[PDB]
Amino acid sequence: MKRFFNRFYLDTGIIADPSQRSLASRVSAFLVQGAVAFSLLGTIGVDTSPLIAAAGVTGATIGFACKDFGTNFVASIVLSGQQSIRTGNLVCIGTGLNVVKGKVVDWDTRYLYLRSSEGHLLHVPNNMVLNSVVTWE
Amino acid sequence: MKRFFNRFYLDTGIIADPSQRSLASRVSAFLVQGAVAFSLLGTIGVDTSPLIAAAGVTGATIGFACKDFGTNFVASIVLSGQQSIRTGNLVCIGTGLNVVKGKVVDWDTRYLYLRSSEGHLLHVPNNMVLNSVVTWE
Amino acid sequence: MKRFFNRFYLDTGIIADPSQRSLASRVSAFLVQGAVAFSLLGTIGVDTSPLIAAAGVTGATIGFACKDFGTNFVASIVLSGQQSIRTGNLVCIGTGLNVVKGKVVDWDTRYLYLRSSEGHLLHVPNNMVLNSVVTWE
Amino acid sequence: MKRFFNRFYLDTGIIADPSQRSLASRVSAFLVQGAVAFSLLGTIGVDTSPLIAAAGVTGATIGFACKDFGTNFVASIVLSGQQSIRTGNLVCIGTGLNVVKGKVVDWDTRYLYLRSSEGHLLHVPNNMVLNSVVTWE
Amino acid sequence: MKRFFNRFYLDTGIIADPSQRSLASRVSAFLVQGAVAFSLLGTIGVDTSPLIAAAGVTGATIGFACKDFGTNFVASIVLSGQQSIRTGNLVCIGTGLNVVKGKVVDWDTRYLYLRSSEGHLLHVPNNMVLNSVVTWE
Amino acid sequence: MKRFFNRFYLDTGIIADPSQRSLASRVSAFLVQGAVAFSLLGTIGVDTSPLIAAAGVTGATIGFACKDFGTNFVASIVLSGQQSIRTGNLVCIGTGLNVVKGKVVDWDTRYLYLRSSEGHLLHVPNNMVLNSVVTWE
Amino acid sequence: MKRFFNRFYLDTGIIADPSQRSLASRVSAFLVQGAVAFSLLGTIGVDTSPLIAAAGVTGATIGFACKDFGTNFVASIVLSGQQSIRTGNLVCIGTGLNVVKGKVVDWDTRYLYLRSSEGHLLHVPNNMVLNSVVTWE
Repeated sequence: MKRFFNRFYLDTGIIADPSQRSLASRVSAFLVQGAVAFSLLGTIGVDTSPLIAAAGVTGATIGFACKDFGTNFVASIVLSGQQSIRTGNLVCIGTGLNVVKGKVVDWDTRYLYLRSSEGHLLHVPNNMVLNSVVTWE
Repeated sequence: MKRFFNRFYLDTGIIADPSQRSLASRVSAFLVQGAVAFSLLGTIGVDTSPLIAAAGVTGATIGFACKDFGTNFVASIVLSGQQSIRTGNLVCIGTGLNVVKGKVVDWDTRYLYLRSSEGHLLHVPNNMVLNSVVTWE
Repeated sequence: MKRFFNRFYLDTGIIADPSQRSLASRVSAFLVQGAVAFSLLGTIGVDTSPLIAAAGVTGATIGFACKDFGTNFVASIVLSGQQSIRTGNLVCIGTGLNVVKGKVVDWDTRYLYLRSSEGHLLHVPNNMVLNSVVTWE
Repeated sequence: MKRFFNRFYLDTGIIADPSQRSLASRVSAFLVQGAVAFSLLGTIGVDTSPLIAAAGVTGATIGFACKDFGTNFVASIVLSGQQSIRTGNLVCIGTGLNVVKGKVVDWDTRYLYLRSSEGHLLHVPNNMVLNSVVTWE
Repeated sequence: MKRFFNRFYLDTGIIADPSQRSLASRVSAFLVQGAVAFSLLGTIGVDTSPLIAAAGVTGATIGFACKDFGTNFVASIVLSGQQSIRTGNLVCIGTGLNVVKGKVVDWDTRYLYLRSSEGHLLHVPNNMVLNSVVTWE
Repeated sequence: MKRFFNRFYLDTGIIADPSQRSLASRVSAFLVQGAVAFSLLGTIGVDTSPLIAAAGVTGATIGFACKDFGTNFVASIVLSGQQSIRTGNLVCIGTGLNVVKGKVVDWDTRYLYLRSSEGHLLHVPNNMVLNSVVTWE
Repeated sequence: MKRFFNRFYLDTGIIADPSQRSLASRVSAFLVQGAVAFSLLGTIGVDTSPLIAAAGVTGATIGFACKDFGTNFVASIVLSGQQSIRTGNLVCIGTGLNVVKGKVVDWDTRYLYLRSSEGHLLHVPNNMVLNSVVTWE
């Protein structure tokens, strides 16, 4: 199932990094196999309610802890092909005092990289770029 | 079921982009078929509680990760036909220091495009336009 | 059931726009019929748990995506007959830097329209009007 | 049951407006009768799970949409008999730039009315009055 | 059970006002009796699922509406015996522009009362006092 | 079970105050005994669903009301042994206008005590210290 | 199971501190053993619903109390190998008035340590570093 999940992720373009793709495929295959095993165990008579409750609590806690990571990942997925965030573009994110200006040099799954006028590297989170006023110059 | 969902989305006007319409139709058809298959499996005696719990946890996590995307999409759906956000209109979004001014050039499902006095392109999120004071001039 | 829901909405005054009333009546009739059909299917032995879980997840996601729309609609419903927001009244919403001033020209289910001293049209969301200090002059 | 709910609301002082009291009594009687009918239907064998799920989803959505209305109503209920918010009192709500000053002229279930030095009428929400620094002069 | 709940509340010091103690005892006794009655009804065969769902929805809505009241009550309970908030003490709550200064004159279950240099009475919510920088002078 | 819970809390270092330790041990023993009694009652045939629903609603409301207290307690637990917050250290919490400066004199489970240059005592909540920029001098 | 969990945590790199690794292994082994014991008890006929409800409520309350700790831990896990946060690097976190500048001296699982121009030690939370504009110089 790992190969199937890797193929699905590669085809859909959700995940592009090979290491991240392998990790996600392993995790998804393990989760699906565990769910199938729990269903099979519950079919024959074993009470799966405590196991389901514990697994659900652990999964909810883990997903709530990784909220920012997930949000940044989704923002990076959505913003792809924006036609305004490209290499060499002079973009400006923010309005008012909280303003960020620079030239796009690289894009990541967690940060958007800009080069300032003084040569500094600016790490703008993708979630910040999503919920802000991007100014293309 | 893909054709039925595509027809429903096209008729209701919820989704207009053909690629987005096809993707949404495929996803909805797959989800409905999976729910029907799970119900059929649970009818004959298979314990579907672990599968339901896992699918619900995954769906909740995915929907919570795409919160901003969904909010922007809904805002773009609602704001359609505003009679104030039209091509060539001089609108101004915001009050105080966080102010954005320009002329509407194009509308998207994720951003509202304005042209500044200096010629810059402003990408205002639809969610920002919804919960703000739009000033038509 | 569509006619019954339309009559109920018209009598209670919750919805006034005929197009919105027809859409809401259709949606409510479809939802009630679907719930009745699911109950009937579950009576005869079909396991309705996966269908209920899927429908609940979809409904929760849709309702959470339309949070701002629902809030604005409820605010417009509540603020009706305020005796202070009337045509020709000089109202002022907000305190401090985030201040909005104008004369009320029209009311909508999504925006409150004011005319500035310079002639601009101000679109103040109803949710903003609810949770703010309205200053009648 | 409408008369019983009206008597309970009048005696407890939760609701004072006769129209609001009648509406709340009707709604509560209808809800209790519906719950009793659903329990009776489920006793004889009818699967009430889809109906319960649909009713719960609708009630949760409605209650979440009316969050601000409910909060203001509860604040108005709690603040009653404050001994500081009385007719003719010179109160001041807020600290810093977001300050509101005036003389109390009337109290409502949604707004607190103050008269400014220039004669303007200030509509301060009860929720704002609850979570703020009231300054009695 | 009303007397038992009154004794428990008085001994634990959670509630000190006799009227509030009587109201809380009545409410708790009614709730416990209702839960016992529902359990007894469900034992003999009556389907209690709709009643439980309705009661839970109503209780959740009521508890969410009284969020600020509950938070202030808990803050007043916790802050008791602070050794810094005493009669005649010159305390200062807040940092920056949102600053409040005065001498403590009285304590309530909803507000903390201070006397300003000009003689004004300041009503500082207990929740504000909890999540702020108290400056004892 | 009270002695067992007291020993566990003392060994793990979660709770250090003897009065708080005794109260927590009593509460935990009562809760565990109640859960065991409810399970035993449900084994013999008594429908425990209404009792479970009522207890869960009450516990959720209580835990949500004590959110700030719990957060401060957890922050005090985590920050222990920081090697930067010690007696006599000149620390500075905050950035910008909301800045607090002083010398650490004492630590509590609810506040962090600092002595200002003018001799005032500053009560900084532990939750504030956790989510802020501490500046050791 | 403690050794298995320790090996898993060490191999995945989620936890690096040996004391934290041992504590997490003990906690995970205890939780899994408890879930298995509850499932076994529920298989033979014992009603595990009250125990599951109590354990779930306690776990939810504990996880919600440790929200900031979990968020900081996840941020520290994610930010590892940033290639911009290294020893001796001159980084600047924040935009506007809330700005922090210094040279990285050490990294922790709860704070990021910077040395100011005046020699002060700055404790920047990892969650703050995640959701901010890092400026590498």
